[PDB]
Amino acid sequence: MRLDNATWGRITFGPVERVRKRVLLNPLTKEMPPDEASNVIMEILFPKEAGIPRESTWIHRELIKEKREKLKGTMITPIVLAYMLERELVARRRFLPVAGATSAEFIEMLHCLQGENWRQIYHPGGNKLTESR
Amino acid sequence: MLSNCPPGGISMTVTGDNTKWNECLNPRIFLAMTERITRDSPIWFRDFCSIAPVLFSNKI
Amino acid sequence: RKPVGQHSMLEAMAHRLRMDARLDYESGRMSKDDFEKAMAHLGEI
Amino acid sequence: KGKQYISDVTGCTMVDPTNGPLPEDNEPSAYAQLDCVLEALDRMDEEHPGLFQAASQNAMETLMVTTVDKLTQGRQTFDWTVCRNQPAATALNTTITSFRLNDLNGADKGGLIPFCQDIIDSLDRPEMTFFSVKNIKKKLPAKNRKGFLIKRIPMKVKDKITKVEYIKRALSLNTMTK
Amino acid sequence: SMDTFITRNFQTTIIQKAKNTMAEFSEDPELQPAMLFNICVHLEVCYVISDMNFLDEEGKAYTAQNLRPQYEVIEGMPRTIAWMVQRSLAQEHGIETPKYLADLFDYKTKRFIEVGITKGLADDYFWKKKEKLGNSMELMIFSYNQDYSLSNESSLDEEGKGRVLSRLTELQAELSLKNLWQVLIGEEDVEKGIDFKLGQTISRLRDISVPAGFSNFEGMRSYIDNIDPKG
RNA sequence: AGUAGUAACAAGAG
RNA sequence: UAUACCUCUGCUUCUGCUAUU
RNA sequence: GAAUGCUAUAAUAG
Repeated sequence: MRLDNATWGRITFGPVERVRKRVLLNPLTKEMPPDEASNVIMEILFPKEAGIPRESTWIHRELIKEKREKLKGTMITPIVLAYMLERELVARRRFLPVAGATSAEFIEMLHCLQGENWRQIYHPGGNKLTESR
Repeated sequence: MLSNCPPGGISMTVTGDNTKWNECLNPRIFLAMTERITRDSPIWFRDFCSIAPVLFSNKI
Repeated sequence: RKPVGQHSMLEAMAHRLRMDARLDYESGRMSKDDFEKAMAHLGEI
Repeated sequence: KGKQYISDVTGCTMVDPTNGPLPEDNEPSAYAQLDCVLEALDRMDEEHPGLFQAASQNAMETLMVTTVDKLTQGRQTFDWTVCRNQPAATALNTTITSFRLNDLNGADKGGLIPFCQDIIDSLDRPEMTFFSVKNIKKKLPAKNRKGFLIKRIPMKVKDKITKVEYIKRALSLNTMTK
Repeated sequence: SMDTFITRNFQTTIIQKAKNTMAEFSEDPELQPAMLFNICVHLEVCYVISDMNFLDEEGKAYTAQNLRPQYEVIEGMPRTIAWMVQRSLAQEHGIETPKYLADLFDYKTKRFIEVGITKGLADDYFWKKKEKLGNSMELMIFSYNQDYSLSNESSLDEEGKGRVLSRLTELQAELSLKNLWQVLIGEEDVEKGIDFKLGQTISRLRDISVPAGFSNFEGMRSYIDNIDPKG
């Protein structure tokens, strides 16, 4: 959807100094530590085998409730549902050569954003965070 | 390391490589390395780390 | 997620199934005739 | 050119180059001097203050948490019970099953430390016993002319090895080509 | 001693269940047996409440072939099994799971029960454990000086209330009889240091894994720690 | 034969 | 011995450690 | 005007 509802500017030829920085690869719905995320995932899919209730359960109470209602009607294997939620809760943060675009929704399109000797203007779709603005 | 070179001097770079690396490096030295590094660790942990080098020093 | 426990695998499996059955009975998922067999079979462990 | 001696554990021909005579040529030398290493380590420790203990701490705290299943992620490992390479996950299993026969249940506790305790303890066992499978013929009824069928069923048999034979296997390294 | 005491009084079922519960927290049953007794009593007191308590198909309590009790024992069962049971019940009936692990659960009342054995006063110890819970579990505290302090809604029958007080001051007398009551009076506290001792074989291997000019490993250890090899 | 190259395959097994 | 002009097999004829994660 | 640090079956590197 972000690619589809996008707008491409102009390509420009000229030197680009790329800097290698640790950036987020994929936009998350809500960012948590692995452990916090894991427990939130447990509450959604496997309530009985959750273990000790952590305070984290209460913090993401609406997320769990929301997700559990959305994934309620399904016949897909729970292990697949687990890793899908993990994909959009656990952060994939890795080193990449960037040049004036750190936002995940930009990073995901990093291959089309620039090279060493050229730069392409690209506007993602949907929404953009006010903090990132 | 480039910029911190003395002015009016020469900075040189030895593109290096160590031959017979695994063949020469001795376990008994690696045992010493653990003993030195685990100086202020409890006695059990000093002994724990010491095993792996010891096993390699008697390897078949 | 990796299950944790130094106890027996059978022990774990027994209790969970015992619970599941008890709740399945009282809830009304499981029948009396089935619950008879449930506790009987679990008794053999 | 180092100290050659016979191991009173395995009976093997051990050679020790360390603290040996310094080389007279540019041919590869293993004759590293302990003092020179320790000095180099000291210099490192000076210029990186309190890193050794900092690392030793974290490493030690890591060990405590580390489970045994950590060993079930390393390609083909040498299995001493069958004297051939096996998958890491099976190599561990075979060792755990064999350890139980010699009254070594450290693996059951879950952590790596008590399992490791069992490994160095297993060297003190006078004889080490382990399962090794043998096949057995058995008549089984069938819609056959003669009315039966022979099938080979495997059964675990307890094999023993001596204190030394086990040690050597523990210290053994399987070789291949890259 | 305490070691041989527990063999006479308690059954081997109660012994091993407590030892496992105590082992989970990584504390030696033999080196700290005062703490073992606490859990043993905690377990035996709990098991007496759910010994003969049953439920019929209509849904009423009675005293006992047949298999469906009125109570559900949680203390004694390994952590993950105990928690599974606690979560399973809460979800089915439709109530919030307590943050701390419960001891018992009544199928008729449909509420969690917290048990606590105390040395001194029973009534004061009720208010100590009212801070954490509040209104999560229906507390049921007991002490050794023949004193009871239950919640307002007490399901425990007067006949069953006696059996607790019997064993409370049956074994208490047995502790004083053999002069072993004074063992639990003292403050037992010691940290369980993770020791890793080397055997005979591996030690010998380490002694022969030494650089030249060293008798044994002890020599190498001290040399590295002590002497300064500058220059 | 050939592939190939410090040692193999050019079928192996019941 | 024989079944066998049959049947089974095609990384298992020893494939390590570590980093990019 | 910063972060959030981890763990694959490929490939490359040592």
